[PDB]
Amino acid sequence: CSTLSLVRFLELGLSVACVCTKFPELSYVAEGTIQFEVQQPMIARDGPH
Amino acid sequence: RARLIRQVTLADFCEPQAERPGLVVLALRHPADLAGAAYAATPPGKNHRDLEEAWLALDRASVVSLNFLVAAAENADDALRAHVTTNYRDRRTAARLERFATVLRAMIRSHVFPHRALHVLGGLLGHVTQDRLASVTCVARGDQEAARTNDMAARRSQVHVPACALMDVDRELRLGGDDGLRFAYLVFVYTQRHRREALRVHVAVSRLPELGDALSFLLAGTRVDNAIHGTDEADAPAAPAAAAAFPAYLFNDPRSARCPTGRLNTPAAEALPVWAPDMRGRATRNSCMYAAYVRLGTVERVVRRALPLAHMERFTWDVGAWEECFF
Amino acid sequence: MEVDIALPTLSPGDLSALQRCEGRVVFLETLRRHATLREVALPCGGDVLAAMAAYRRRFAAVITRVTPHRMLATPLGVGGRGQSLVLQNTGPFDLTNGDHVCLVPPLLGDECLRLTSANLELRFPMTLPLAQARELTARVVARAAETLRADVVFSNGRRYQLPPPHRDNAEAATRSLVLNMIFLLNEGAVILLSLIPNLLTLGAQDGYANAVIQLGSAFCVFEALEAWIASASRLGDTLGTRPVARVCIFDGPPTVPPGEKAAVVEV
Amino acid sequence: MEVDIALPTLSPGDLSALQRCEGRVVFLETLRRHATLREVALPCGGDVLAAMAAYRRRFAAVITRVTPHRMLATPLGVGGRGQSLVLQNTGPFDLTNGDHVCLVPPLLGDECLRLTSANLELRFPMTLPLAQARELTARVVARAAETLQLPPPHRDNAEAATRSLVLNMIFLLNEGAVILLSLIPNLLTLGAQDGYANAVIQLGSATRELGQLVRQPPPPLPQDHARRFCVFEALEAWIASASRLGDTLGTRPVARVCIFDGPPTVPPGEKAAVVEV
Amino acid sequence: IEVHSHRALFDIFKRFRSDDNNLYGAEFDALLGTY
Amino acid sequence: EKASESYFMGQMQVARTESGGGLHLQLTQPRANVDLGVGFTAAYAAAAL
Amino acid sequence: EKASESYFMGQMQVARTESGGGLHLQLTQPRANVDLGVGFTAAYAAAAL
Amino acid sequence: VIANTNLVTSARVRADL
Repeated sequence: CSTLSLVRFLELGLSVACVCTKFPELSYVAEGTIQFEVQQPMIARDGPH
Repeated sequence: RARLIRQVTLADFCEPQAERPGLVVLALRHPADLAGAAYAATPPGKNHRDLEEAWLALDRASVVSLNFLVAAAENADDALRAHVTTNYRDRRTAARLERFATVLRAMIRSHVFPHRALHVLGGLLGHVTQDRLASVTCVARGDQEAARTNDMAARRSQVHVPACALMDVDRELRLGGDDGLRFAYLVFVYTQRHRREALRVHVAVSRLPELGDALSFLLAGTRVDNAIHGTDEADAPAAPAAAAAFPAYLFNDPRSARCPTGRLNTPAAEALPVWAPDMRGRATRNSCMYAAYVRLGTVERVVRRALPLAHMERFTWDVGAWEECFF
Repeated sequence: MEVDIALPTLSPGDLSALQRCEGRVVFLETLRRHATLREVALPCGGDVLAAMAAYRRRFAAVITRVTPHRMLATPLGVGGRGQSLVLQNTGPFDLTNGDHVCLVPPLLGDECLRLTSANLELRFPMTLPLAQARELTARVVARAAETLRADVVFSNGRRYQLPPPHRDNAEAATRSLVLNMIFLLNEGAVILLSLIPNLLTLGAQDGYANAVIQLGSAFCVFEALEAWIASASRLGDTLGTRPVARVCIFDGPPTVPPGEKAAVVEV
Repeated sequence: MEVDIALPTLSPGDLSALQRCEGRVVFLETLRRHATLREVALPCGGDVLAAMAAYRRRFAAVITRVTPHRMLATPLGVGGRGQSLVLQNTGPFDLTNGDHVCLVPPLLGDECLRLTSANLELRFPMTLPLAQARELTARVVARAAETLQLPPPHRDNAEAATRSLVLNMIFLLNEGAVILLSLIPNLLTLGAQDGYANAVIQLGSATRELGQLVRQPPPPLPQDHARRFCVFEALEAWIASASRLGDTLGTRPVARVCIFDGPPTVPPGEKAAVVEV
Repeated sequence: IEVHSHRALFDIFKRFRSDDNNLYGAEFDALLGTY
Repeated sequence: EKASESYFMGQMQVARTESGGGLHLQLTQPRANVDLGVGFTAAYAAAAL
Repeated sequence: EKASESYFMGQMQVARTESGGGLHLQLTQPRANVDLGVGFTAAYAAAAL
Repeated sequence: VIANTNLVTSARVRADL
């Protein structure tokens, strides 16, 4: 016979790239947008803006 | 579920113990009316009683397995001939196959085409046999494996078609398409050259709902060499008279000879031009008949695997009406 | 889906006579749950063309068992997974197991159920296999073609003689069909010959064939063309030749002679 | 068997309009269960004949449920003759009960759906009764044959339409066609005795003109005519051909309507429950 | 039906908590630094 | 990157459909993602040939 | 009239079925009635236009 | 965690590094 050596995702190395969080109701609330912005830094230049 | 047909008959052409279940069977017309309709159907010049003789040379028996019919045609791979010959139990079988070949070749010669002599039933699944008398049972609608065979090794079945005859179309025509659900068509190929003619069988699958132009191009050589050698043995007259040219210049002539109705027997109306449409020996439609097809159902997949065969995949039986292919 | 029909109280014996046609087909007008003997009825003798144009605008239905109070029926085009139903044969010749059944008006001497009790009349169409149905009409019109200026069908060994004209009310019931079917064909012929005039001068053995083959591969005439296309499509559509049944007789003799019932599955 | 059509991210102002499409048919090339929307796509108007021919190679599919994620559609006809469903009436004419319907490409290229969220348009065809689809197909094929709401032709695939027409016509001539033709005067003489006889023959029928401008002799006796008869073969051939004319030039009747109680007609832009035949 | 948006995910470690100075009166003596 | 992509796992779904040759059990699961950091967070390297 | 017609209520039947959109119930109920009054117990009246 | 509008105001795996 032949076994099936299963693999776990978290135990891989790639897992460090993305963060995985279990959101259960996504399939329902995905009907619209979520639309969060992030940021941008800005240097304080001299002279009046 | 699916619904079935049972038809008691003779173990002449389909021999349900020799083959295992899962192969299409055909219903054969009573030959008396074929022999009769010949008397009025064979074209001029040809023989008008040769089908009578060809039938009398083969002496109810009603069904015929496609596995048997494909052997008695031009196209066939000799492995299947050997199988049918040495694997059928029955006496005198090869001789009968030869006679059946002669029958079909007579049928096309007499312009009573076999597609008007073989309605198609579903795939057989069961049978009980006496000595040379059987009662086959085939599906008629629904999918094949809704049935229940009394084998007890494989309750359900599939559909088996001799891979020698299965001609795919899409991958043939290179439509660039992607295999999804495809139709299934059983097609006949006629060829007409007096005393030198034959019949070719195929089983065609494709996504094309309307064959038409597809076969018209697929069988181009057959239509070509059939339209020209088909009118043979018909006495055509000499060069057509110039009076045969149907006059068109005279429709919107304001000044022209005219004749109201109600004075057309033999009055002083002889001044009308004569036109004799004279058609005697030209190619009629039955002269240019080259193929005929009929829809069988829908198919997922075809795999080839063993004598070579071709197992269907989720065949849904939906039989349609016959179709001519002449233009 | 099933429809019941309000049978008025007719009479003894003639109701028992209707109790013999428990497999005929009758055209409803609307899928519903309540009907009456008056609407499902046609005059006993009329032109085959109006009956044909009526059979395309209505809904078919088969007569099931009939209790003297009301009679049940089920349409054909719609069904649940294509169930089984028996269908009494009425044709002139038999149909064998594994055929396609059509419904054409009675081109031959008709049959008209004369309800002298209730002062109605019933007229049922005929059942034919497609092969012979496409040819019986042609035999009928061919017989009239010559009289405008032999007849044998063969079926399952035996042979029929196409009863002579006006053996019934008259042959007037099948005139308009003759006239249209000849006129439209003559039209197609003449228009085609006008479009390519020299078609009939080519060499009958070689030139004509080369034309018909190189064509298979790589008062305004055009108004007449449009009119002819329209009329030919309209007439070809209303000619039956579209099976609505397929006989599937299981556990029974492979042939059903004219008169007795048979188990058929709807397409 | 319900096919699945996925979507990309579209504008919230366009799903509100595409959701209003719940009865128009789409034309897929294959019938795998899962499928995309990019595959089923059509340019704007042009060459009504090309699309009419494309409506025979590809098979239809009615949509019933839309979601901003995917689209559930019904394979219209491949194996079913009783799938009672509903499709909206996007046709110009009004369809009563017991009418076989037919899909015809839209005219003038005026009515399409320019979807800017992904830069692709879907040209859902219109549904007409058979009786008027036949006249439309006839008019268009006549106009196409002429060139060796009024749209222009293409003249690249007019060759194909005129070809199919003249083939279906040339194989209508037969040794018995001449016998049936040698009776045209005998028919025209009947066109004056009876009123319906004049009725069945149209006004500009291009035969009642012929009927007086030539003469023809009795037809010469063909070969073997003591045994075979030809007029019956001719008539049978004509029945077999004309029974299949309206298809090879237009579209076959895809289904038919049926109601129980309400108003007979369903004016356009409305849902109608149909059986499938 | 003219879809809309929804409240967006905010990081678990979002600790604005500056209203503690800006509620009514700010106590700069030690409340800062934590900010 | 150390955490380049967010990622949400929905809830699995089953979908039965009766047939002739048995039963089809198409099983699906919806998922979502979005990047966060300003600028890019990944790159190519056409290393070998 | 007071009691021109009777009426009868039967048990309701729930018939579920599965589709790609999930579940689609279909409720139904059988019901019948019978004429009570001897002779006729109702009459039209075309009142206005 | 899904909150309403209410407001306030390890293992040892094998890998290559």
